[PDB]
Amino acid sequence: MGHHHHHHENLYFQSHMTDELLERLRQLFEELHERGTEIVVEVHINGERDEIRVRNISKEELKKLLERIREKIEREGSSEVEVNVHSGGQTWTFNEK
Repeated sequence: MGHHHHHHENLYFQSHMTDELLERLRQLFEELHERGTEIVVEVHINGERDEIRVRNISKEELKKLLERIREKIEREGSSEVEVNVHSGGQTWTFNEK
């Protein structure tokens, strides 16, 4: 009968235009990737929030986290923005001053 194992496709590029503060977020994602724990990427803008629980992921997975954050700052573009990274209880809030 058989079964084809998980396929791997290559995202050749990243969002390098907005990706400035986003790469700064990937520094923390790739840093925490050493343990690869429950990394919860939480994005509060105005009155909408977006919570992403990623537990034991790859470097190609976590690039999507900031690549989702770009979409939030595109649609809103508001000063009321909070990116909030959790990892085993440890919290960091990046706000546009």
